[PDB]
Amino acid sequence: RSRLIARLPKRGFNNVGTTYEVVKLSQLQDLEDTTFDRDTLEAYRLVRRKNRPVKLLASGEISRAVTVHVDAASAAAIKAVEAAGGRVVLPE
Amino acid sequence: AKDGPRIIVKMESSAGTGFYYTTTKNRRNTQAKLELKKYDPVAKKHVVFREKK
Amino acid sequence: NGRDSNPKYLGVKKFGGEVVKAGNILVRQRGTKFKAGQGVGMGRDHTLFALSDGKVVFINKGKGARFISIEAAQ
Amino acid sequence: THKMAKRRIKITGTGKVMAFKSGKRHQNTGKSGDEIRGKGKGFVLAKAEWARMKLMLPR
RNA sequence: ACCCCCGUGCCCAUAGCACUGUGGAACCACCCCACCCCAUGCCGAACUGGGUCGUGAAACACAGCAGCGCCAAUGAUACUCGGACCGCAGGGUCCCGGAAAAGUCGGUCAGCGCGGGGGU
RNA sequence: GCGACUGUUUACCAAAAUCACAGCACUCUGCCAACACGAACAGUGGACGUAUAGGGUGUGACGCCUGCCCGGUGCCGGAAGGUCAAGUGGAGCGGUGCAAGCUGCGAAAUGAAGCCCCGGUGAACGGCUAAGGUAGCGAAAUUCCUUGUCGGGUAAGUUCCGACCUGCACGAAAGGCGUAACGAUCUGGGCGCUGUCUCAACGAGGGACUCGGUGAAAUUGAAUUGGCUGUAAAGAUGCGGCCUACCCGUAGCAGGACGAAAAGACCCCGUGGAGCUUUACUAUAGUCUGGCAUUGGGAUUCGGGUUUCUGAAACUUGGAUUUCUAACCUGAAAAAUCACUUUCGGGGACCGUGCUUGGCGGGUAGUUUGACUGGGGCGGUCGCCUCCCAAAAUGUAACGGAGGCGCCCAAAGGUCACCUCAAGACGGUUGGAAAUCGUCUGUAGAGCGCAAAGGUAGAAGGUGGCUUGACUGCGAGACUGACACGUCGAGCAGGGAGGAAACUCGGGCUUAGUGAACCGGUGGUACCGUGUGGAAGGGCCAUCGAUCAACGGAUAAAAGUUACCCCGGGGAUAACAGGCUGAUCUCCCCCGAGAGUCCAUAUCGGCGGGGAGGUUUGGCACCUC
RNA sequence: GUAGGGGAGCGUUCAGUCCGCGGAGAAGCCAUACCGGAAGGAGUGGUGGAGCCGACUGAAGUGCGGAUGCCGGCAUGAGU
RNA sequence: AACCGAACCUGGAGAUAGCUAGUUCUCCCCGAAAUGUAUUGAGGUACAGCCUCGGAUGUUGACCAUGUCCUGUAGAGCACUCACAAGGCUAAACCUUAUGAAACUCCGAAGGGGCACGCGUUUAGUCCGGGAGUGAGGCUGCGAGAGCUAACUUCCGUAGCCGAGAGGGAAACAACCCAGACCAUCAGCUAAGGUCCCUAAAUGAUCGCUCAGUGGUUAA
RNA sequence: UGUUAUGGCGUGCCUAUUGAAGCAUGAGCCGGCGACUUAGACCUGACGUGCGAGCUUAAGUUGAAAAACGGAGGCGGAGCGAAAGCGAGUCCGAAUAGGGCGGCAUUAGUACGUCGGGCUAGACUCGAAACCAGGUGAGCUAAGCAUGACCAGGUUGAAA
RNA sequence: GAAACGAUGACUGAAUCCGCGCGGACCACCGCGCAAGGCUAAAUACUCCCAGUGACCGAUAGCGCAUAGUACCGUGAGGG
RNA sequence: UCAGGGAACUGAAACAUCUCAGUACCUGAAGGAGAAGAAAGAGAAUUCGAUUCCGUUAGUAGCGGCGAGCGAACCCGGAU
Ligand SMILES: [Mg+2]
Ligand SMILES: [Mg+2]
Ligand SMILES: [Mg+2]
Ligand SMILES: [Mg+2]
Ligand SMILES: [Mg+2]
Ligand SMILES: [Mg+2]
Ligand SMILES: [Mg+2]
Ligand SMILES: [Mg+2]
Ligand SMILES: [Mg+2]
Ligand SMILES: [Mg+2]
Ligand SMILES: [Mg+2]
Ligand SMILES: [Mg+2]
Ligand SMILES: [Mg+2]
Ligand SMILES: [Mg+2]
Ligand SMILES: [Mg+2]
Ligand SMILES: [Mg+2]
Ligand SMILES: [Mg+2]
Ligand SMILES: [Mg+2]
Ligand SMILES: [Mg+2]
Ligand SMILES: [Mg+2]
Ligand SMILES: [Mg+2]
Ligand SMILES: [Mg+2]
Ligand SMILES: [Mg+2]
Ligand SMILES: [Mg+2]
Ligand SMILES: [Mg+2]
Ligand SMILES: [Mg+2]
Ligand SMILES: [Mg+2]
Ligand SMILES: [Mg+2]
Ligand SMILES: [Mg+2]
Ligand SMILES: [Mg+2]
Ligand SMILES: [Mg+2]
Ligand SMILES: [Mg+2]
Ligand SMILES: [Mg+2]
Ligand SMILES: [Mg+2]
Ligand SMILES: [Mg+2]
Ligand SMILES: [Mg+2]
Ligand SMILES: [Mg+2]
Ligand SMILES: [Mg+2]
Ligand SMILES: [Mg+2]
Ligand SMILES: [Mg+2]
Ligand SMILES: [Mg+2]
Ligand SMILES: [Mg+2]
Ligand SMILES: [Mg+2]
Ligand SMILES: [Mg+2]
Ligand SMILES: [Mg+2]
Ligand SMILES: [Mg+2]
Ligand SMILES: [Mg+2]
Ligand SMILES: [Mg+2]
Ligand SMILES: [Mg+2]
Ligand SMILES: [Mg+2]
Ligand SMILES: [Mg+2]
Ligand SMILES: [Mg+2]
Ligand SMILES: [Mg+2]
Repeated sequence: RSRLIARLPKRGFNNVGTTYEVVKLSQLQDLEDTTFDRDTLEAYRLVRRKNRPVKLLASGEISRAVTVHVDAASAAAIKAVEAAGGRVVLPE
Repeated sequence: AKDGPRIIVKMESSAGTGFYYTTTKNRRNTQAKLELKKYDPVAKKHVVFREKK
Repeated sequence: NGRDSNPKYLGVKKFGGEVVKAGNILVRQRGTKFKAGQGVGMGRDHTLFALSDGKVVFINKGKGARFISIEAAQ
Repeated sequence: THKMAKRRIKITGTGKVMAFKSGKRHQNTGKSGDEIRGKGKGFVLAKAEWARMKLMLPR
């Protein structure tokens, strides 16, 4: 700086703790065979990181009856998984 | 903006049950006793602010 | 000596027979060089601006009372 | 760079860069309006370009 | 329909002022009285409140009037876009279009609506 | 004239009036001296010295002599007080745990040397407001004007001697005025002599020249390399035009080749260097000082607590005093420094030494010390607002022409309600230019808090009523800017204000009243919080702190000097010369008022006017750093 | 058409692969009136006495008039 | 130990160098910048402008015309403000007469700008992204300031040419006049300029002018 | 082809520049040496190849007349916020005004390679004046110490 | 810095198994460990030397040297 | 290799802390290697399990005139 990066006003923070892997509705439902996801096959389902929790979020809208083991999910996602019929589970 | 030894002042605000600042140029010169006005907090507003610090 | 180098700006920002929009600035002025007609609001610094959208046309009256107005498009 | 992260030049879906309200923050106030009540956000083109060179990969 | 009056617009001096002649119980105005509504940084002068007589004086309305304002041509000019030159310089000319200000000739003392009130 | 003197000094431009010098003065130092070298409670120099000695400082033989002023700076002395660090110490405040308890910031007292405070100090820094020059000297190595005025010398004397005094800016130990002698010292004069000169001649020798032997160097774009005059980057053999000119050498000259030499040393530039300075910044060697150890005993006053007879006794703890010897230091003794049983002697809980505390510290060290700029410096100027320049959009430079701002206003804001000015003319009690009142005229000639421009009379002006929209969450859309900022803003909600009402209100007729970021202060919030639950710390909403004025702001923190100078660059930029210019300079012309007894013009030419030159001081900055 | 951006190419060394050439003479050197839009490439004669073209692909210490450039050799000044 | 305001040698070390030189094969294409703001900034840098390449868009560009709005310059004129010439009036005022103006304006062009249309011929434009360079300008004419109505002066505006532009003319000559060089030609027409001899081309034609070498250097 | 005579035309090259034949820079000449490179699991573009909503390995192991193996990990795959967190949404806030973003009508990424640039290191090549560390120097010179050597001849004529 | 923990120079100076230290001010709780005693292959770095190899050099290249730290320069370090 | 001691140019476009960098250099010890090593630990799973080395985590946490810039580790794959 004589200029324009300083003069720009921040503190903010950092943190960045737990952040989730995205598994779309449209991923499971609609396409493929219903590999019937749950706790392991998911790694071979082409959604792969670990080191993080997995979370299901609603994207695609179609009817299928499925069950899944994830670490957390979205309200509307549960709403649309049970309403096409199905189950979604959280750890105990 | 600038400040020093001078007259007037900037006080801001305070009041019953709301906790808030109007941040207003006042003056000690011609007339100063009560810095008192009416203002809107986190409440319904409708509340008197006494700006004497 | 000479000690003011800043232009302000002024002039007339939207001329006559010009398609305008709502919130546009039709003029920047010192006093009221002209006053506002229908379609036109005016800020603190004067500065006639548009209330509605339309065609901005000028009415020049009797030398020193002048007016900017907005006639409909549709 | 390690400074620009906790400051402006945040990175978006369009890889556009996020400005701030610099108007005044802490010092020199007791002056004006809703204008003040901004901490808010913004952006610009020309220094978009060499901005994210600071903080390249980690957005 | 026509006269005229009261309100109210468009036009916002070629519609303004001066001089002025007419208009009174239709409309308007003063004048009328006011403790009280309401008011006067003092006075109902102005607001405002109760109503005629009275005069049309003053104000307002209409009309004559071009002394003053106001508007103002034609011609010619000043200047100038472009084109082409002169003079060491100040400065200047030619072609070509555009073309005032002022001044003169003149032009006027307005014009166009709406609603209501009262005449023949 | 200067220094007294012999002497000494810039190896390689300065020998002196520099340095030293005997003599003088101030001051320090009592002996493991002061002082100085040094990782060092080692050693050594001071010194195998002891105040008639040693260090430091300044003057500078000898003679008369040495004045006034301590306010400031320093140095010496002082104690009644003002602040003053760690530290012994812990009322109090807050966290956590059910709890005992464990923990964070941390004070009144006790706290030294410093500094503020008082007094003295000058052959101390110093000055002629603390006082203002006592001798003595004075146009002087000091003098500007200045070749001062007179006089001496000379035919003629800006130098020189002598006076005088008007001392630009002498003066008493950074000595005053004298002084015999001294001097490869500096200055003026005279005698003598004389090639220094009028003004040069002849002679000698050693080079130069010629022949035989050996045979370099700097330099070098290449060259088939003339004169005038003109052009060209503004000094032409190399472009133009005209003149001249057969080929090639030898001896000679020094005008040109902006001739050679050294990437100018002057100047300027570089957020280049280094030496030096100091009341620039910052540290620091050194040194001062309180506490803590090394570090012990005994007496006496004193602050205090546990122990226990009705104010004494003690197991006691620190403090100042006093003193002691077993620590330690240090001397002699047959055994030079040590070591010792040692006989001893003196000092002594000190000194020293290690750790910490505060102070001083150009002794040393690292650095800082801006820009614009018709060269640099000095002067001025840096941001903001208004006019003019600005060529009828916008914009536009100048060390261009003028003038403002760093605020103010709880009402000069919000709204509602009402009000209309300056001036003139006639008449009026404090008047008789202006007050105050009344009549009459009266698009503004007034007012608008300030500068100015625009704008204003249907108000933005001038009064009152209520009031606090000088609000919170937002912002359609635009003006403007490279960015960062900056401006205008309909409409939406929460909620209020004035109005009967349509409605207006997110400060002020507008346009200046300002300041990014960083790091912190405070009130709100409850997002993060390193196993966990809290708390510390942080975040987010306010918000306070910048003549950060060099005003887009370099670090929290910074002045000078170089003639001892270095380097990197510059004809981007000064001093010389040239060039352009011609204000100034120089010179010529026009008119003809008047002088000239008469007549402007024989001469002279008011006030003005017109040119030539390119010798002047400049302007400019074009070729050459 | 200067900085500058873009395109297609010439040439040198090394490398892998292919075609070969060479004591009835390789590379290097010398001349040259041919060819190609250029970088450049041939042909022939002379020299030379061992090795080397051409094509394709890969890799570079890859192209000089300058830097008061570097190492060297040799000139000018001069038979001074 | 032959150069001492800090010796010599080796090392850090290829210090750092906003400074100065130097940067080498070919042809083909396009083609700049010396401006703005900011800068312990001023011969340096950041961003913008101006160049190139690729992509997308697809006439939005370009001139020119019509319509429409905006403007206070030139001129002009004293109606305000300051200045000012003569006379009257009983020194402001007031009237007759008469002027000056960058910071005066009752008036006010030519031109300029914005918008729309294309009614008309043209070709560029905008957006995304890669690579730049440039940020010393110079002269001339017109419009100003500064200067002395000086300068090969300076500082803005504006057109054009140098810059980075060869060819012709202007004797020579960056810029002025004419005109933009892909290559070959012992071909032709023109521009500015020329047409006696040096030298290309009428010692042309008609009516004048000047006797001075004016031509072939300026004024009262 | 070589040379020549006459005619016409013609201001070295480079740099540095507003402007160079320049009386501005550099260079005697020829030869050879001589300056934009390299490095990284780096950043971002262009082109190309391979897989493709997937794409790739690093260290290493084994084998090397040659390469295979090795999923630790890296990049697409979800954004918004200061974060807790929420999720095709999110943040601001008292729900509806906006910021960014998904659906956009919609595509595509990843590993490698060459090239364009960026950063980091000398970073185009040459050139400092200086600064710091360790050391060599008093055989020159500035001085001290110890021990030696030297000063023809003449003049003057102090104390006692 | 909210600065824990390790490490010492000065000065103080503990407990010891229902004890002790740690878990990033601190506390409780929950976990992790048992200091103030010692020794200890292997994977790791380097290249004087030796071997092999090379899209490394080939006589201004390559180490400075196709042998020389010699000639030569310096008092010396040193350079060459 | 380890330890005792420990620079500056430079970067920050000035410069003090910071950077350069515990680099250069000096010095002690030692070996063919050295150092380090058998948890009063890492760490957040009541998981791991001496040390060193490589990969990675990762320019991530975090340090910073919060400037220039500096920059870990645990897990996890490997050598042993
Ligand atoms: Mg807010
Ligand atoms: Mg013209
Ligand atoms: Mg002497
Ligand atoms: Mg000498
Ligand atoms: Mg001498
Ligand atoms: Mg002597
Ligand atoms: Mg001879
Ligand atoms: Mg020639
Ligand atoms: Mg000639
Ligand atoms: Mg001679
Ligand atoms: Mg010379
Ligand atoms: Mg130089
Ligand atoms: Mg110093
Ligand atoms: Mg304008
Ligand atoms: Mg204009
Ligand atoms: Mg900072
Ligand atoms: Mg500034
Ligand atoms: Mg700062
Ligand atoms: Mg001197
Ligand atoms: Mg010297
Ligand atoms: Mg000296
Ligand atoms: Mg010059
Ligand atoms: Mg000169
Ligand atoms: Mg000259
Ligand atoms: Mg100039
Ligand atoms: Mg070969
Ligand atoms: Mg070249
Ligand atoms: Mg040579
Ligand atoms: Mg001879
Ligand atoms: Mg000779
Ligand atoms: Mg010497
Ligand atoms: Mg170098
Ligand atoms: Mg270094
Ligand atoms: Mg072209
Ligand atoms: Mg410029
Ligand atoms: Mg610049
Ligand atoms: Mg005019
Ligand atoms: Mg210019
Ligand atoms: Mg000029
Ligand atoms: Mg140029
Ligand atoms: Mg051109
Ligand atoms: Mg010619
Ligand atoms: Mg000419
Ligand atoms: Mg020049
Ligand atoms: Mg020459
Ligand atoms: Mg030359
Ligand atoms: Mg030369
Ligand atoms: Mg000796
Ligand atoms: Mg510890
Ligand atoms: Mg050879
Ligand atoms: Mg060799
Ligand atoms: Mg430094
Ligand atoms: Mg630096």
